[PDB]
Amino acid sequence: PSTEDLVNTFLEKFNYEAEELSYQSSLASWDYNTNISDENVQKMNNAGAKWSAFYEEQSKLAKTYPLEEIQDSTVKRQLRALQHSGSSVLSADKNQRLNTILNSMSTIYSTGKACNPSNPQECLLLEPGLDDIMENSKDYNERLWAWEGWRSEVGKQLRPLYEEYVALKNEMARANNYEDYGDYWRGDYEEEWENGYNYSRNQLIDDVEHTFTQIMPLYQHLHAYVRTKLMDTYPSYISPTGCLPAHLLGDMWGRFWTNLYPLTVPFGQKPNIDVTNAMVNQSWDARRIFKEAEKFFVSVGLPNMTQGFWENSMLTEPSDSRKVVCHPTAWDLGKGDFRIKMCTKVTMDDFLTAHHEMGHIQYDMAYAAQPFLLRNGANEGFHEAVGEIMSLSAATPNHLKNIGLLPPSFFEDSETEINFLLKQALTIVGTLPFTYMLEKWRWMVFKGEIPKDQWMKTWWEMKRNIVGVVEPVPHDETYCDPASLFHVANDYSFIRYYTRTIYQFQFQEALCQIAKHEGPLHKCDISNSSEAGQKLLEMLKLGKSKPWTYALEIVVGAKNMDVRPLLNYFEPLFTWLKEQNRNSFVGWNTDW
Amino acid sequence: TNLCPFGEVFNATRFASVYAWNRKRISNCVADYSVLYNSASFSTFKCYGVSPTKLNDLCFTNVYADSFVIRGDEVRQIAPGQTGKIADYNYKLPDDFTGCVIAWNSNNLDSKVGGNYNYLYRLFRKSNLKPFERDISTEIYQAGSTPCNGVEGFNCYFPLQSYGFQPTNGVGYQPYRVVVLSFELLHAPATVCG
Ligand SMILES: *[C@@H]1O[C@H](CO)[C@@H](O[C@@H]2O[C@H](CO)[C@@H](O[C@@H]3O[C@H](CO)[C@@H](O)[C@H](O)[C@@H]3O)[C@H](O)[C@H]2NC(C)=O)[C@H](O)[C@H]1NC(C)=O
Ligand SMILES: *[C@@H]1O[C@H](CO)[C@@H](O[C@@H]2O[C@H](CO)[C@@H](O)[C@H](O)[C@H]2NC(C)=O)[C@H](O)[C@H]1NC(C)=O
Ligand SMILES: *[C@@H]1O[C@H](CO)[C@@H](O)[C@H](O)[C@H]1NC(C)=O
Ligand SMILES: *[C@@H]1O[C@H](CO)[C@@H](O)[C@H](O)[C@H]1NC(C)=O
Repeated sequence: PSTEDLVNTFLEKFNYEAEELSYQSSLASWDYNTNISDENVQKMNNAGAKWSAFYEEQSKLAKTYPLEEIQDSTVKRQLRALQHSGSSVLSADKNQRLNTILNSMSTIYSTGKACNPSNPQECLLLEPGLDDIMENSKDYNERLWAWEGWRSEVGKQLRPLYEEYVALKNEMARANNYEDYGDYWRGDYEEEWENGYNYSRNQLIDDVEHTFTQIMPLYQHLHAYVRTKLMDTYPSYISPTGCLPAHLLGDMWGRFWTNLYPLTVPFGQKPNIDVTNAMVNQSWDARRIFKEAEKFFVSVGLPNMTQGFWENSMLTEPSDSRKVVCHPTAWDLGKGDFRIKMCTKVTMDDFLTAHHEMGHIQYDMAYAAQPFLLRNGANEGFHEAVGEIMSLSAATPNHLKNIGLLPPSFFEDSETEINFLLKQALTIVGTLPFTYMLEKWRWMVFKGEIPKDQWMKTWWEMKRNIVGVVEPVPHDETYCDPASLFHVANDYSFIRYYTRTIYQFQFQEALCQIAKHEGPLHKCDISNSSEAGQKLLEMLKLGKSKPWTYALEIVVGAKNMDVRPLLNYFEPLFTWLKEQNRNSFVGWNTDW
Repeated sequence: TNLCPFGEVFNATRFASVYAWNRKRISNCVADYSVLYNSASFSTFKCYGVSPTKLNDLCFTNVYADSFVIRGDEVRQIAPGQTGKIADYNYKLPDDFTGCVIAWNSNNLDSKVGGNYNYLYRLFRKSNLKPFERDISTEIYQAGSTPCNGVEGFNCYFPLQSYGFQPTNGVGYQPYRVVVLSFELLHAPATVCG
């Protein structure tokens, strides 16, 4: 029969066995996360190995079928996906080499512990303490010490490892018909088989940059505001017309300026809506939080949770009965078993988080009808974006009043709105430039444009030119500060956050525009807008079956990324910043 | 006339996989249907080619009771006109069916932790089944020209795949037991009445 018929047979097997294997793996891991026992660990490893082996062999077998001779794109896409072994192409010696190097880098990141420049008894680990320091301390000396410790001891070690990692990784990419490891990552956004919908890989570079330009003015003015207030706290080191020292950005890497709110809080007296105390007074519980979330999604039109969700999900710390990982996680075990793991606590934060994670669950509940290979978000950023829009629609004072966590006649004052928008802007608008900077550096490095001799040099150059941040101390090429970020030492992609952020606001604007909402996008609640839920579902059900551009077009009405939604969401804050910066300087001298 | 104890047909130690749909001949006895709906606890009770209870006290020809366990999502497949996997290569009702289809969730019994992989279903077949056909074969489904020599390989897959039933699964992938009641009708003599 036609090669296409044979393919359909092959895929229809893979799915009918892969799905079961993935469920076995998922359930065993649930055991090792909901319970933490050496046994469970070993059981998890056995199941993971079987899933691995399956995908490995099935990938090789799929390669024997030729995509070119496949015509239906759906079938073509499933097959394509399965035809991406990667490591396999490299000699198993090299496969072990890269595995060992990645494991060594991961172990350095985890085991890494920096000691005081003085006290030999103050050797503290990266996450347990150093993070806290760099996130809630106000000492130039202390923060500088922690910063240098991490990028010296932990970084210098990783430098040679990353130097070989780039070689082996690019080799893998080239052996998988990719110009560099960068193109391999950028192909995650690649899609084809339509009129124009088709996206190419380098067009991602083009689009990220043409959007970053439109966001640059905002980041400049936010930079000026932050620079001024920080100057008023560290006046001995912050130039009024230069970049900012990295160790003052609120986190070890300067990726989130959220911890700078007490140092950059507009007003400062006015309070921020914190329904936490109100929930505690209304004797709310974990269930009640998730039940309110369910009600929300019911209002917009989506279904309610599976009985299995409530029956098997772990929503509260397992008393002391068990030892468990607490990081909030949504779960698609396949086979209709949808679950959520969260050590939920009665705080506004966990409430919004539950909305986000249940949104993930709903996405998964909306593309189950699709085949296994097509059962995933449209791109790598669609999932996170939908979760975010749920939280962003729950934070609005309106929904807070509705569920009854906020007084019925509460009214927002411009001072409070600006406080909230500024916090949002730090966390969102601040990471955006840093994200672009990191991923562009890695793309060019893999491409080979940056030689190792100028490998850290360009890095800080780029920081200054883009992020507007400067090295507190000169770092020669012995250092390797880029790898100091988990997502880097651990081979993860970092552009997803840039895309997630751009998308989520496009989505939200469309959804509101459909709810006929009027006014600031920051004050929008899709609740009870059946039309909004319908548009969202008409995208979510698609999974990755249809081009990511097509899903977007079905919901936002465009075939590519646009920043005008984001700029509209933050426009009030933008103008307030402009006026507050009239008497200061907006920009940063690259060389300083 | 003695009551047809569907008990043996409905309540049972074990049910057969769909690829081996079991058939029992109801005959030489009497059997109501109101009582069956009275038995209740039936997720799906759809009788085709007959009035709802116009047969309650009526007579028909050889009544055949077919029993199998399938997924909830596949319950729709058990009806005239369907075009799913279960219908094409495991059990297929005719376009002019004149009987009954009953189904109830069996998650409490036919599922166990670790997975009750006993129940099976035919994934591939060289051609669609015929009305009330059966196929208990265990032969490699040769997909392409190259022979399979009874060994699994490229374009050479096995045609009976297992069912993973676990209590943690969702309703769609949960075990539902099914009993179809075949009610051929004609001028031929009768033994089943009500
Ligand atoms: C979407 O609709 C729901 C349901 O109306 C809104 O939640 C709030 O629900 C209560 C009723 O469950 C509404 O008011 C109360 O109704 C009861 C029942 O008659 C009555 O005893 C009270 O005097 C009061 O009228 C409440 O107004 C409603 N909140 C609203 C409409 O803002 C939910 O808020 C709606 N979504 C949005 C975004 O408003
Ligand atoms: C968490 O792990 C422990 C230890 O692995 C589990 O304890 C089980 O206890 C039962 C009854 O005494 C034994 O029959 C099992 O052999 C034990 N574990 C296993 C993996 O077989 C415990 O059940 C696990 N889960 C919970 C929720 O406590
Ligand atoms: C779940 O949604 C269905 C369909 O809208 C509805 O009939 C049902 O009442 C909901 N669940 C609860 C507990 O109300
Ligand atoms: C046996 O099955 C019949 C089917 O209708 C039911 O009515 C009856 O109660 C069952 N008997 C049991 C479970 O003892």
